[PDB]
Amino acid sequence: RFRGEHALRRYPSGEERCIACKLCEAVCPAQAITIEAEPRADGSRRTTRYDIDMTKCIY
Amino acid sequence: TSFGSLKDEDRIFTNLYGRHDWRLKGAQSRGDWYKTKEILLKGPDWILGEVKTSGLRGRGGAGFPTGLKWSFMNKPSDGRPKYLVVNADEGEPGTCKDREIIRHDPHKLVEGCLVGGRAMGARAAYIYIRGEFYNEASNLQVAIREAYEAGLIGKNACGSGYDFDVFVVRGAGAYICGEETALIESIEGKQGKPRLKPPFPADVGVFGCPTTVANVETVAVSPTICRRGGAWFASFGRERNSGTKLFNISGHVNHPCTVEEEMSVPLKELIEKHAGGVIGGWDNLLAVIPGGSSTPLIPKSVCETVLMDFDALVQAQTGLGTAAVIVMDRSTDIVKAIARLIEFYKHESCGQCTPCREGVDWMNKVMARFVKGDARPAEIDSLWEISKQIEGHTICALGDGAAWPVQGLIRHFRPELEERMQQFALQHQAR
Amino acid sequence: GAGGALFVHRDTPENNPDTPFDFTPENYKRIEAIVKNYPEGHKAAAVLPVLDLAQRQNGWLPISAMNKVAEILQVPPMRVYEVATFYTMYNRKPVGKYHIQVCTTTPCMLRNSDSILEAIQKKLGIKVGETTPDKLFTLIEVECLGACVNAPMVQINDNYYEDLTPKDIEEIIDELKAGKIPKPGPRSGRFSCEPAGGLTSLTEPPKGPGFGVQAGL
Amino acid sequence: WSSTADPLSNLVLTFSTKEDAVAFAEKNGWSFDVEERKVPKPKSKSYGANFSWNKRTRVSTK
Amino acid sequence: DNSTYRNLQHHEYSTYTFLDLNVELSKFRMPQPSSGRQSPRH
Amino acid sequence: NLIEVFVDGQSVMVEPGTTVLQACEKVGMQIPRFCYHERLSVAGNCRMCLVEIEKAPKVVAACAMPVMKGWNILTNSEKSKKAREGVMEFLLANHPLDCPICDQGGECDLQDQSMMFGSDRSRFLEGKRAVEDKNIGPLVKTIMTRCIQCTRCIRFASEIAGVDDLGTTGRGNDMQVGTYIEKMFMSELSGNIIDICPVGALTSKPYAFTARPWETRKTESIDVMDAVGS
Ligand SMILES: Cc1cc2nc3c(=O)[nH]c(=O)nc-3n(C[C@H](O)[C@H](O)[C@H](O)COP(=O)(O)O)c2cc1C
Ligand code: SF4
Ligand code: SF4
Ligand code: SF4
Ligand code: SF4
Ligand code: FES
Ligand code: FES
Ligand SMILES: [Mg+2]
Repeated sequence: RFRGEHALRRYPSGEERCIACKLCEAVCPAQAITIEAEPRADGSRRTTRYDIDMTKCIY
Repeated sequence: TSFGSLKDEDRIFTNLYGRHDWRLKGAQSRGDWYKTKEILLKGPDWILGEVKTSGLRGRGGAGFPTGLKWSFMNKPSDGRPKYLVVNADEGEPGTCKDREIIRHDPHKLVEGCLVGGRAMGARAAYIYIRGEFYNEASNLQVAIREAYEAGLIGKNACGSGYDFDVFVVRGAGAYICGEETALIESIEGKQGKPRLKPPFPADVGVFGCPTTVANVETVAVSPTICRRGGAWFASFGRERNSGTKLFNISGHVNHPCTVEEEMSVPLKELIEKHAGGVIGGWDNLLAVIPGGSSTPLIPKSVCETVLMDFDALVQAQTGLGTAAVIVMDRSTDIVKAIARLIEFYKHESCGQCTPCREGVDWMNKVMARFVKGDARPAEIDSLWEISKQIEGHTICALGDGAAWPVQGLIRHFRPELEERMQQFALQHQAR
Repeated sequence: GAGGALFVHRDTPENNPDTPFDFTPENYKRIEAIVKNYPEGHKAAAVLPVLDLAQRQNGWLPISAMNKVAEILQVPPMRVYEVATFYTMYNRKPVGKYHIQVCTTTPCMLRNSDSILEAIQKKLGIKVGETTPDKLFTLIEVECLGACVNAPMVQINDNYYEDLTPKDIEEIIDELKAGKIPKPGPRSGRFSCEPAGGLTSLTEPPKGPGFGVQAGL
Repeated sequence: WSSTADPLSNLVLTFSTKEDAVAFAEKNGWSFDVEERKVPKPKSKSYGANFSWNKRTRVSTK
Repeated sequence: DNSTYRNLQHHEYSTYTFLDLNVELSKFRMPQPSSGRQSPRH
Repeated sequence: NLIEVFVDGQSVMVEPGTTVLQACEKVGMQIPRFCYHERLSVAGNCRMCLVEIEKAPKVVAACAMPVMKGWNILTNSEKSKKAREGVMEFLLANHPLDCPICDQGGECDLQDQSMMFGSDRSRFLEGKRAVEDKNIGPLVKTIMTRCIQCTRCIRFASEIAGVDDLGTTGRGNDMQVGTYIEKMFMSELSGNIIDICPVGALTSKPYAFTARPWETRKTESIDVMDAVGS
């Protein structure tokens, strides 16, 4: 259960799991997540910018 | 007092079974088209009073006072046409009385349409007949043509100065369009989905005009009541349940048939007399559905002493419905039969409103799992709750009628469901 | 139970807006007779009869036929499509010469209706929703057809064949494929809904006019 | 990222009355522009109008 | 006689029997009422 | 003249022909709704606005039921709450789990009314329904598995835009809203179907996936594209 450095995971097929739903951005107490998204070349709902400020995050 | 053993001299629907000529000459040989001009001269108020005294109730499902409905439509004109719509979309699984009336007593039907139109002050009568009954519709058209040629309908009908038109509208296959407001919508060339009340059809009906929707049997027995009294009709039956009724006995019975009897004949005597009884005897009876798929089922204990009557079946947590008696013997899968009924209601659902649409699909899936036992005993109460959520929250009565058989099955055969679930659990855990 | 038929239209060479369809002059006379059965300003009420007539003439309802009906009645093609997809008696897909429709509801299921369906499937060598290779027979299941007391029964081009047994339905199929038209009605010796054993009612001649006429009436 | 130099960018205050808001703004010294409240006007809804005999309100579908 | 089925006229009907009968009935009809407009879309 | 009705025991004078929903609006109560739009006609099919009258044993559709003289409307009664919970249960039972990938997201009426009037748990143990997506042009993106068959777009299309190319095809649970053919719903008033659709069935294609309702700041301005001054 230890929480340390952040990471973005992938599906076993290699596709990114994130669907640009911004729930993490909405729920972040420190407002350390910045998300900007647009449809991908194949029409998938995927992120273009996903930033985390580790000097602002409270882990 | 006891009821039953109706006499042929008192049976309204003569020429049933089609053993005599159904043409205009054959009908006129019987009492059809007799003193109809005198009835029309007596006029609307007298006919409405006669119907109210006879105490006739609706023969096409829900039992409402036909005199009361026609009095509702007896309001003064406001510059709009007036229509009587005769419902002949006999989509109820078990009902054939309207088919027999149309195919064998078309002139009785036409005379009843004329009398009802005069009573309501209606210019036209649209007989909406279901599309599968092509030969019945053709016979009805032949009878209407004969009536027009003889002058019994049209302008100055029966030489009384009252203009009246009779049209036949053939629908497509839609048990939902059998319903009155859906019937009206289907006549207007639309999809045929039920309307909301208010406005009631007596105020805004087909084409936006005052219309009254009446059943084939009701309109067909109207002129017999007019020619006769209605003290007689009240004498046949109980105090608030008067007249004769057409019962279609079908299922696991020796002689499936359609018969006419009194409105309070006991079910056991009816089955044992007019149909030859259950195939394996009365001790082999399992359940009886007395009013088609819409009404719930009753077990043998209730069927032993019960009268085929509106109030009598209401007190038995059932309804008379269309007096369609489906018999199931001990060697049948009651769960599978009720599941087939629920699947029928799923297919015959207009899909307009959320409770019936989604809930009937949900109940179909639940029953399909139940018939093989792939469920848990805690799901029976869930099915009961969702059936109660469907009932009373829908636009039309199809949603209510799709939950009553489920409620009856859960109420009278819960041990069967639990035993099947236990058997399935034993079978699967053995792997 | 899924219907298996889609409610969307994909243009195909055999079914497209350019598919030729037009009513014959006799059918135009029939249409003009049907239209004036309804009040003026309510021509849209004839959509169902006109669509039924088009289906009777053509054998099924192409999108071009729906468009022609919409043009004739001056109603939106979307409304015509709604009607056609809602009502199940309209064939939006080509069907065989004979459209067998076996009732499979509970009043018919209590009697051996599954036997009738199985006999039909064995006789024709087709499934429950397919068509014979020679485009002669189509087989479907349907709900109650209103002939419950004569169960089991099938409908073949608006003709009821009632009180059927597997042998009877096989004979009917053989007669149909030979070229003849079998006589509709019960096949168990009955003529109508009367009980098979014998008439328990209406055994005496009907009374004539003015039997129990009220005093004043 | 999105930078700013306006301290009062995210400052939104809630008042129960236009008069209260005006008084607060006046006593704090800022300029103010007031927008009158817009409430929807009453509408006559009738389900029976969808099936009119001679009017255009009749619906072609449900 | 009550032993013969008299409804045998229906083993002759064809595809257009109903519509032909409807066409025949057109002569006996009566003028239909009008709404004052050609269509609700007018 | 005005007739007197009662909402939760509070008297209110309403003009004849006023519906239960409008009477509750006058007294300050907003009855939940999915198919009722004040600018469109009355449909009365979503069944979400069912309320209980004090002496009537049957719930009535508030959006379509005119009030009578001396009617007491119990908006927050047990029967009304149970009816709302049942209707919400049906809607969510057939709805798909697409909220994170749905542009409606945090501004969905199904979500808000589920959180305020529906239950917090699901008894649906069966399979859900999947519907083929249509194509009605480069402006409106249709994911019709999320449609709740409320017929707002059909009524809007016909009545407002004068275009009658939308409708319902089929019947039963398989009833689908669409054109039935590959026809583009192209009109000068086409984005309003994006607005009035209570669910994510119809969404803006240019705006797809870009943002979420809680992030955006709203600035009230006027339109300069034409001379109407919208
Ligand atoms: C042939 C027939 C089929 C009917 N089917 C339905 C149905 O599917 N659903 C329903 O709610 N009512 C159904 N009804 C009842 C009608 O809604 C309505 O109550 C009836 O036609 C009125 O006739 P009555 O006054 O003679 O009873 C049916 C009635 C008839 C005659
Ligand atoms: S936006 Fe955040 S919460 Fe949503 S899928 Fe991506 S990482 Fe997960
Ligand atoms: S209860 Fe069912 S059949 Fe009746 S209006 Fe609602 S969806 Fe249609
Ligand atoms: S329409 Fe609403 S409830 Fe449905 S997936 Fe989108 S946000 Fe969720
Ligand atoms: S697409 Fe949207 S507006 Fe149209 S019926 Fe479906 S939920 Fe309603
Ligand atoms: S149940 Fe088969 S004809 Fe009625
Ligand atoms: S808001 Fe009234 S039924 Fe939909
Ligand atoms: Mg939307």
